[PDB]
Amino acid sequence: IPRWRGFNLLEAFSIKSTGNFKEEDFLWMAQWDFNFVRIPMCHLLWSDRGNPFIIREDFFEKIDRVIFWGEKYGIHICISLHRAPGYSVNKEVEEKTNLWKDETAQEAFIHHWSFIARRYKGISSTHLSFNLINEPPFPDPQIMSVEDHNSLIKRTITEIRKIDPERLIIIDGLGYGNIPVDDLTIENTVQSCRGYIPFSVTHYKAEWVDSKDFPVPEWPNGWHFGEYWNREKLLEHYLTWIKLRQKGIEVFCGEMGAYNKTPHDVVLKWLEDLLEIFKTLNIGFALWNFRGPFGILDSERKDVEYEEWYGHKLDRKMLELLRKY
Repeated sequence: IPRWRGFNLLEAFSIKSTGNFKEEDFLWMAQWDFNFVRIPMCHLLWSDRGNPFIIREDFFEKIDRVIFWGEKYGIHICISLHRAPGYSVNKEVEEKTNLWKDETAQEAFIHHWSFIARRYKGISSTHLSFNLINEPPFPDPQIMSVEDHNSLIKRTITEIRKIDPERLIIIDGLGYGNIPVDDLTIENTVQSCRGYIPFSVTHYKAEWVDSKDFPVPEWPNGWHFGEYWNREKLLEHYLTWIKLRQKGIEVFCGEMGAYNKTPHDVVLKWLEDLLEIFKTLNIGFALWNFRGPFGILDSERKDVEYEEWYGHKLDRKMLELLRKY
């Protein structure tokens, strides 16, 4: 199958999301030759904080439409749990339980994946894959050991595959999607890495991370938690990732990009280096937004001369960069 190139769509991402995805997103990205979307979902949109086994199945009509649009536009759909019982990197709501340790949270997690597996059974893996959980933390036995992660992921896959043996599963790396998971030699899986290194470029002035002391963005030699990064250091990083292929595991970058307070020249210089490594290493990518601050449209950068695109504002230079690679 061809390398995945595309975007994340965020209409089911937050407790305040409506689940109303835009068919125009699919039409536009198809016309620009992209072939992939990831859909990070918040389980509280169809569940309950008190009872994690609740599923309001009508919500999934919204996701059905997305999967329908994928087939129609030639866009692979990867549906993801951005929040699940006991886990989210999103701080908008605090999980009272810890998925990585809590037996009940884990049963609820599998219960949700089982419902989804049953709903979409018989949609081929060419059209639809499952990304079980977004961005698990760094291992720390106090929260999540490597073995807590691996046992849960294996159990979950086992259940999904009892329902749908051929279902392709995407597994995020540890350390928020940055560390390859070495003991998950499971057939028909992809591990998902990240394209946010270095944070002084991609997350400069980001409100939801502790960014106050980040240095001014620069590339090369951008700063990431005390270390300086260049093209060479990126290359070595992703070269480590693709060793997973020696184990028969594919690799893909499920989120990438830079926020909208970094100067446009720094973003494009960094992005091109990254994209060039990806193309060279045959690593698929997904930009964190299509429309939005990390995206090519309506990104609200104060230093971009936007192009009019059907009433939206298009960053043509960033778009053309993506289409080149």
